[PDB]
Amino acid sequence: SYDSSSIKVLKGLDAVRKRPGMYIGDTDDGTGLHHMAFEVVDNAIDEALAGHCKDIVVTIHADNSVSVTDDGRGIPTGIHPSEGVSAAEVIMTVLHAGGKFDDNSYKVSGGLHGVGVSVVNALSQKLELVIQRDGKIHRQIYEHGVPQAPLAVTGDTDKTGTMVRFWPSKSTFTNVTEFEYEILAKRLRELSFLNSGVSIRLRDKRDGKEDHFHYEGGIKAFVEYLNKNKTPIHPNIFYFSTEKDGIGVEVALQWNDGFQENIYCFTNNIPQRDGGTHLAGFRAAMTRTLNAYMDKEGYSKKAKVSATGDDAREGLIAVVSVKVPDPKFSSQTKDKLVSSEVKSAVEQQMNELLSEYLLENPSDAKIVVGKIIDAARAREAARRAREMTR
Amino acid sequence: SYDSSSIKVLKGLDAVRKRPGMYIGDTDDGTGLHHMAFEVVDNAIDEALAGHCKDIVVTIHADNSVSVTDDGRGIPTGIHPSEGVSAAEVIMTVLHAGGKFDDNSYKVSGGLHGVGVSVVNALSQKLELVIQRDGKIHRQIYEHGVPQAPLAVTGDTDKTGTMVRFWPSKSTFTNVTEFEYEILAKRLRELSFLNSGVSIRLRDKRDGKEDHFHYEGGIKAFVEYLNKNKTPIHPNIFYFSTEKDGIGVEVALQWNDGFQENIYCFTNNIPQRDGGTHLAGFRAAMTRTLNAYMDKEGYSKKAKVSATGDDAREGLIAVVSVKVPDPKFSSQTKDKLVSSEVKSAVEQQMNELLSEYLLENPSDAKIVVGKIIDAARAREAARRAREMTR
Ligand SMILES: Nc1ncnc2c1ncn2[C@@H]1O[C@H](COP(=O)(O)OP(=O)(O)OP(=O)(O)O)[C@@H](O)[C@H]1O
Ligand SMILES: Nc1ncnc2c1ncn2[C@@H]1O[C@H](COP(=O)(O)OP(=O)(O)OP(=O)(O)O)[C@@H](O)[C@H]1O
Ligand SMILES: [Cl-]
Ligand SMILES: [Cl-]
Repeated sequence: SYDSSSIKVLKGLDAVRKRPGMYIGDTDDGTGLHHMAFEVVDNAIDEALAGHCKDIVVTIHADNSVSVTDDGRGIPTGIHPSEGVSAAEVIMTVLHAGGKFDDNSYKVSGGLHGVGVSVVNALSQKLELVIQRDGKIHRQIYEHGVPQAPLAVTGDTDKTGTMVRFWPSKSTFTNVTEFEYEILAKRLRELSFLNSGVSIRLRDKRDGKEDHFHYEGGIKAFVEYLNKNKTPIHPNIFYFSTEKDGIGVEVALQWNDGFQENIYCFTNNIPQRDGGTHLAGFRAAMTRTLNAYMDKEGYSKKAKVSATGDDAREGLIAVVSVKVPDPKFSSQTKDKLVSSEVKSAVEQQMNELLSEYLLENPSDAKIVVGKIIDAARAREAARRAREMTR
Repeated sequence: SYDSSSIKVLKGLDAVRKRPGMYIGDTDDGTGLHHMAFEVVDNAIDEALAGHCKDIVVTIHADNSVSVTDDGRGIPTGIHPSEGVSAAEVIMTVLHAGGKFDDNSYKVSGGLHGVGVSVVNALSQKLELVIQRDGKIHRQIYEHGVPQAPLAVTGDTDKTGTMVRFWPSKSTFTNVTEFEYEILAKRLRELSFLNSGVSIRLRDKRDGKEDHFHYEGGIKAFVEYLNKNKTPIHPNIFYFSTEKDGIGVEVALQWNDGFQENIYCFTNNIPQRDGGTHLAGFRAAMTRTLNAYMDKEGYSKKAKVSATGDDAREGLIAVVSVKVPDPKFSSQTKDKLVSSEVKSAVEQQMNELLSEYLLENPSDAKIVVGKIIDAARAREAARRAREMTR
């Protein structure tokens, strides 16, 4: 019964169709379905990070396919010297294949696994690829990840870029099978905030809805946008952008009247829903700096006796965006940043620049200290009241 | 600059060494390092789920290597008809290779990707494999995932099983590089609770510390163990074990005096730290059943006016353990169960059996209702007290 013949080797993209949970995620609640679009978008954003793409158009078609057009360099079209087919076909049909295993093509990229669009292809009943590169238009069609013919020159062009349109496999995706405008818009808005000078257009051909994301203000405007329907309690958004020992750190924050903590973390524009070394550095610095400031200004009595890290973060909105040549995550999902050097990179910058901010904006600083004290008092009233019910 | 020659294909286990975050996880905080041991253990547990292994020995050696010995069937030793080397070498050296892509060798298995021990091998500067199978002892040594010679017969035996000892690569693992007794013990204890009749031994050859996990009581004893140092508020642990439409559902729960909710979810013995369809079914049923009971017993006035799902779960300890022929997760980490059929499987069983439990144990039922009401009152006192500080 259990012998050498029980041992099965999945080849090509078969492994992706066998276990889509491993590659695209939840194939049932819609998160995976939208992640098919995000893999293609993230590849275009990487062209932008590299300085080669200023213009991205995402289109929800009336047949529930999605296309992503960029004006970046184009997916390489040349025959791959080892694989014997176009570099484009290698990218589409081979796991762990791409230009983000070194710093030669992208200095900084959210991509690192070499599986993103090979996974989109595998789980798409159809993919259309159109490449503008080296004065030529290249076209290729895939069905369930199988190329219908070699990548072929169809025209001349003086432009560069990539168009991928994919029809998600109805065999793979279940329950939530239709693209939701607002799920795509949330991520493209945030990418606009993170990539000033990149025009991102979202077009819905089902109902003619259109958006053009080209936000003024970067992550400063991002924090203003996030605090819109909260009541910001101080007018000076804390902001900085630094680069040291090859690490980009960009931070913006502002407190509001509410009781939530919302710190949005990013590595090469990829969100970390479970934080990591950038959040850990941000937190250490915020605590050290606020505690140092409160001690120096004599306000420490409450902070010294009770006020803690948690109560600093009550009503906090912040964006922490880092640029890392070779990031490490805790998993394939890239939801937690592991790169240990990023923690001191964020921590030393925040320590210096948040200290300066509090000296340069004493009105803001007194309001934030007020906020910290009020959050401690509420926390202690609540603990006391739970005890009294017993 | 950016052309077909920029496109690199990682072959064999190179992809695992290039991006260990994708395969083993955090290579810096120790979680990944311990996960190397858990991949090998989980493979032995799968032999147990299949009915073929009653005995597992995990050993921390004084050189910081780890071995896992099972008395299961043995890794197949026969030449693989396609790959041309031993099935064992295929398992060790090929991603997406194994016997858990169908229900022929394991009816139910935590394994499903075919990468677990191929990843351990890749990130081990040395791995020793010893297989007892078909009356023969088979031995093979790997260095950095490269076999030093073909799997070779070295002896006769009337026994079956697998021994893997691995020396983690000092190039891959950083900061936390030493195995922690207690991290391994926590998981082997829980596996003992989940697998009655499987003897699990943990041996530390650094200090001679030994444990033998062969717990009496299954997940009932698991819940008793978890409530030890809390104050259980009712003596009748709710418990059931069912099998319907090919899904095993096993639940045990008991309330304590504390304010935490702790629901430990498992699929084929793999933990879901982020829950999924089993937790969602458990929650729906618990809410429907408690609400139905409170309404019928007339206690509903508080529950109807205020008491909510959250306050049911305050002071709750529970274990939800499901057995699923072909599970689907939201990611490679297997931390969230996606299989949608599991939600109604857990929900219908809990609805019926928790209803019966509350009718059959009216003293417990009145205490749990008391608990639910008290948690609402504390929640409302706390909200009120936060408002009054403003
Ligand atoms: N829009 C694009 N323009 C140019 N090159 C692209 C584009 N999309 C993909 N590529 C190339 O194809 C390669 C493979 O992309 P794929 O998404 O499969 O993996 P990756 O982006 O390298 O990593 P990840 O799996 O983390 O996304 C990229 O590394 C890049 O070299
Ligand atoms: N201790 C063992 N005894 C018997 N067969 C084993 C043992 N360990 C591994 N195998 C075999 O080797 C195969 C490959 O194991 P591996 O851990 O690489 O992947 P998997 O267990 O199939 O899935 P996953 O990647 O989710 O762990 C298993 O499917 C099984 O057939
Ligand atoms: Cl065999
Ligand atoms: Cl090229």
